[PDB]
Amino acid sequence: REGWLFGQQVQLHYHRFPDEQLITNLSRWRTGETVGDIAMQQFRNAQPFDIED
Amino acid sequence: DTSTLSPERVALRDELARKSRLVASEGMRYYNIFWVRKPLDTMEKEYYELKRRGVDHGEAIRKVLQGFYSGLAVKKRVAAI
Amino acid sequence: RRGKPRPRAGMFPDKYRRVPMLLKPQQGGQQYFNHFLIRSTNDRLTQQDVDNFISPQLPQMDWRNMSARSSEESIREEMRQLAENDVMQHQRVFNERMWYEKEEEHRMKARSPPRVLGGDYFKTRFGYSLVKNSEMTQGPVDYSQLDMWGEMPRYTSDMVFLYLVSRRRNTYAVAYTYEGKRILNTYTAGNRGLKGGDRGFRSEGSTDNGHQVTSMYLNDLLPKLREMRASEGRPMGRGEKVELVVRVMGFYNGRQGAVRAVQDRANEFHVRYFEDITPFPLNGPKMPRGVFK
Amino acid sequence: MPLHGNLFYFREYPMYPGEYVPAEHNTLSSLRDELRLDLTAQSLKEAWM
Amino acid sequence: AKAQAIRIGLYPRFGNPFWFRSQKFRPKAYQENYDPTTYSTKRTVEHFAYNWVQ
Amino acid sequence: RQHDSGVNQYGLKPTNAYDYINPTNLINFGRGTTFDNLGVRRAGRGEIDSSPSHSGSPVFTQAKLIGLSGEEQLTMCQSETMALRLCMAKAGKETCERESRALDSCLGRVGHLRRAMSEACWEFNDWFIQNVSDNHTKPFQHRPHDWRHFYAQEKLVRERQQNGHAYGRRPKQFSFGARYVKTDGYGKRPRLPYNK
Amino acid sequence: GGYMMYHRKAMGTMKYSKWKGAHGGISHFYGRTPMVEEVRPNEPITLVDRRIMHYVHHSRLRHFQLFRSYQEKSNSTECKLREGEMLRRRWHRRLQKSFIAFMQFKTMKVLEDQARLVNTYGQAAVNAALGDPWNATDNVARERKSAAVRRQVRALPMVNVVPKHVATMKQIHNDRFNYRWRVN
Ligand SMILES: [Mg+2]
Ligand SMILES: [Mg+2]
Ligand SMILES: [Mg+2]
Repeated sequence: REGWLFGQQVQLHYHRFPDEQLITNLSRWRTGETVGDIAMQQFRNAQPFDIED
Repeated sequence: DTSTLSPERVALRDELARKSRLVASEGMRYYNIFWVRKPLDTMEKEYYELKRRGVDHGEAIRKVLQGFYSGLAVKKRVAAI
Repeated sequence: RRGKPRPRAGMFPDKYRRVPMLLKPQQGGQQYFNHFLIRSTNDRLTQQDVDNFISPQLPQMDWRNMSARSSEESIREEMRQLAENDVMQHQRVFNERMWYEKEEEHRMKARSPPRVLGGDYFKTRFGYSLVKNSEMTQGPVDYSQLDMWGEMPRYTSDMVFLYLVSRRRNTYAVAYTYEGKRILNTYTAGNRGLKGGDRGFRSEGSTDNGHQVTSMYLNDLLPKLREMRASEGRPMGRGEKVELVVRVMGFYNGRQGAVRAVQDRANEFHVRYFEDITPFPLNGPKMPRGVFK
Repeated sequence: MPLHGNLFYFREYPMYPGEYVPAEHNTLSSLRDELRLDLTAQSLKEAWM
Repeated sequence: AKAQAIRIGLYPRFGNPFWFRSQKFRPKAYQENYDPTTYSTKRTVEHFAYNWVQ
Repeated sequence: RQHDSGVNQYGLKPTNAYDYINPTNLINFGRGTTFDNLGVRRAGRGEIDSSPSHSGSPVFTQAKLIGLSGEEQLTMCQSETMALRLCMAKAGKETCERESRALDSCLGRVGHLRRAMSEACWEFNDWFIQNVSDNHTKPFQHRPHDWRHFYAQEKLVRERQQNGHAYGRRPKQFSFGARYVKTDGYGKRPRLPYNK
Repeated sequence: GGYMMYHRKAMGTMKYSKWKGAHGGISHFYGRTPMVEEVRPNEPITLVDRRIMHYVHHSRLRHFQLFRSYQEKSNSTECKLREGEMLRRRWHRRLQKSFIAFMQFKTMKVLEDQARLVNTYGQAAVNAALGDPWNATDNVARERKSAAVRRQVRALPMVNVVPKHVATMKQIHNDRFNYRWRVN
């Protein structure tokens, strides 16, 4: 089993699910550390480029 | 995994969201809050609404966006008052 | 050790391995610390004196400026302002480059109803939809972007053509008048000594033999040039340069050095065009058979 | 008595798909900019600087 | 084309006489911009470096 | 249990009939081998047989990628050193430590930059080993005979054009001057092989 | 005997031998000239050359020329070589894409980090650290800073390296740029 591009065994991503940033940062989130937080907004759902011809 | 979104829909709500980031962010800033209605959807709904009353593409878009912005205007006026 | 190479230095245990860290280097002068601390504090106070935020601000005294913002002029404004900045920024942080270009354009620009055509009108114009997408410039078009001979050499009845040919095991140089009359003979890496019964073939066609040969040829090339020009009545007395076209056969090593030996003659020889002629074999007669095939 | 810029200058890296500058957040803001009227982590931290 | 052009004398048997003029039409890709699709491994690591140093 | 399913008490666990007959294969490969190093047929790192593989040919160029230690290698500061060299060559009356400071500032940063890149690249070696490499399990793609089937497909084509006849046959090479040295009646250009 | 121009014995120097063609001005090489560089005023020809040579070398033209112009190889060995070359290329590309697909992730983690820095120090502060002119005041400070950026951005000319040609004994490859053994 191979990906077409470079022959990877997985489909590439950074993030997948809606909660993972929250669930990972949870005690921060209850704390309220995350209120104005721009790192959990900007890149939360960010995925790789399409590197393809 | 297959997008339930047909490419036309993609073009539409993506374009809506590139014209304003507030509309995109609204329901989901951090994690997705999925039991609340979201502006992106509401606006798509009244977009199709406009279209079937014969309003064209561009005008319908700027009109819906104006709707959201004037609502937001009300809100933040109250905030200041 | 015995008939074998000595190890590299780092292959040995540390030379100072038995001397404790506090010792290398010694930190001495602990006596002066306190002195220089008091000193710097006293200094600071002096620097405070040279020059010489808890002004209580009551929120009720501000109310007029608050009522200023509840008027829908100002909120019409904030709405306009915020709808401008909602447009999906691609910036993400202050970037030096983009700032530079931006303000560069501010220096460049500080130095600096008819009926709308419907979709049907453009439905009847086939041409227009091919104008919109076309590469081809519409307007008077620059002629120098057409003509064949635009970027190409431009010679003069007086020019000398210097041929530098780098070969595998050899390198050589010559010069020619524009009318193709040979000036001096061809100085070669095997003509000048420099070659046989020596250090080896591996270094025979090397960089510095190409250099030796060219720097030796130019040296001799000057006087005979002044002669050939003395014959026709061109004195070329002083403050003169020889206009030179350097043509190079190559991809071998002797090329590099060769041209360098020309570059240092820049006070005498003026190089107008550097153009190489190196033969490319599309297909042709058999080359000599090598070892494997 | 006897006795900064990067290694490159580039434009901004492209924006990954799914990535955006958060809403109502001024990317280009300086310290010679005017103080925003409210109290946010951002506004307070610029103030405090 | 090149074949005909050559035998009619309208193109040289070697070399590109329009090499410079033609540079407009080529996508010259500045080392300062980043295109996500490249087989250039140098450019990638370059921008990595740039942002990390930033 | 306490360890892997594909490795028992005495070594790799021998599933196919090749391992019951040739049970050296169970415990041996290369010089780098340990007893926990079976079932991972790749050994440690910086180590003999640590190299990850990509379509079967192992990856020995990693440094060459991030542009540390390559002939093509990534260069941090050029404008600096060329500026300073320029100054040094111009004249000896005025001396410039004004440039040398800019330059060694530059290098001072360059160090941590490099440690960063090296670090990230080791992370790449790991990621690659997990999600890409087949651990030398799949047939080489990188030599032309490994693609023989492909080439065959085109030989077949050139044959069916020839009425399904001459396989692997090619036009006879002629002469440098072939066309222009031959009189009328003789073939002046090389034909299809069936057309001999 | 008559040799081609890229032939070993081509331009000979001996008592019998004589060079063929009109050799100056408008010449034997007239339309056969592969490259033409007008030398910019006050420019050493060593930059000119090293640019030309780097060009040919990186596009593997000097490779090709050296290769075919020394010895003969049958169309089969030539095929074997060009296809082997091209397939190793294919392989290494498929490697580069993997590397790059990882590095864009690395860069993402970096940018992400920079965001976290932003919400620790506030955006404007981060901006200040990045060379922002908030002390700019009047235009003259901006002009000093931009004169700095001007003097940085303007590019010094590249000296870029060309690997030397290794001459081995019976010359199995005259493409030899390194001492590694090759498969002919
Ligand atoms: Mg044989
Ligand atoms: Mg081994
Ligand atoms: Mg004979």
